[PDB]
Amino acid sequence: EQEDVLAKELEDVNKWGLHVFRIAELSGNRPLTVIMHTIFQERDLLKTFKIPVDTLITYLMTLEDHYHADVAYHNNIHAADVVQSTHVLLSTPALEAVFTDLEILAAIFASAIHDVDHPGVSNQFLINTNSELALMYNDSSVLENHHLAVGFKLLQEENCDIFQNLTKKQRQSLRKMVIDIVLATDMSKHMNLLADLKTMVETKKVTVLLLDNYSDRIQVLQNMVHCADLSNPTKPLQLYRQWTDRIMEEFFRQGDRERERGMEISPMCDKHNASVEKSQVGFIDYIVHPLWETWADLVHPDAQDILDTLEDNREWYQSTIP
Ligand SMILES: CCn1nc(-c2ccccc2)c(C(C)=O)c(Nc2ccc(C(=O)O)cc2)c1=O
Ligand SMILES: [Mg+2]
Ligand SMILES: [Zn+2]
Repeated sequence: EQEDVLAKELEDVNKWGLHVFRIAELSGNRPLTVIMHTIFQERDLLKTFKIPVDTLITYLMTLEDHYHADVAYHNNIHAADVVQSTHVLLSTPALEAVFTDLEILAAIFASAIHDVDHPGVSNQFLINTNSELALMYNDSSVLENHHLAVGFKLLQEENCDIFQNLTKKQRQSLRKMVIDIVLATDMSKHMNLLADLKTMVETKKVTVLLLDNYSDRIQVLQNMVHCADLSNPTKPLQLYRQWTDRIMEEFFRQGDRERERGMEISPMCDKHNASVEKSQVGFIDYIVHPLWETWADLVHPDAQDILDTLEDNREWYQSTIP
């Protein structure tokens, strides 16, 4: 009877503001797994890419296992969330039939792994602490590079290769795409990504959106997953505040070590100069709203509803200030 109620909630997989935490619990902490499975089913991807179902579950389960249950934000639930968000984003009327099946798969898949094996501290933290990871990747997109490496390496476990029936050309192309996307989730590439998104809205054409070259398509996709990645101030409030509590719990833990090692405690990593609300408003006025406002223009007027809520949410966090 608890698979019934989970089935009931999964009917919302096409809606923005899906109850993803309820889904987490109602599935035995298998949100990324059930949610990926429902999306592939809904989009017919198993049939299109001849992915055996046995193979699909194994893989998602192993992937999901490689999210850390003990980091509050960058876990399987967040992974589940971005995935589902990108999926809805994919479906916006203004993108109808712009993207191939294989382009679609990359964006969903990449969303699925974009933070796999995240340790719960930031790139900058890992660079500062001369960490084993940061030494590996020469201080450059340290974590993103990592999530990709892990996401790809898992395909190699017994009965995990969900790409086995793609052609060689298909595999090359999807590998590149997934790499180009996950790497674009590095928060220091934000300003440049967005500036590029702004030129594209500046010189866009319609028919529905028109793009005739890899580099225009991959950009849109990268920004789409960036949006999904940075999509939680745009969900209904009860959801977004839980996400805040969480990332904040993760940061405070970082700064407990940042203050412990004795570096200068990051900005907004100090549980004693917590300005949580002030920091969402700022995060929205300078990062999230500029971003979404822009995406909403590319797909005018499909994202209108998402942008409204965003502004209801901000106007709420502000109400909590003085
Ligand atoms: C709950 C919503 N929220 N809030 C903040 C936010 C928090 C405090 C101050 C300023 C911003 C952040 C941040 C810090 O950027 C969110 N997401 C992130 C995305 C990417 C990275 C990254 O290291 O690559 C980190 C976090 C976020 O989801
Ligand atoms: Mg990330
Ligand atoms: Zn993320």
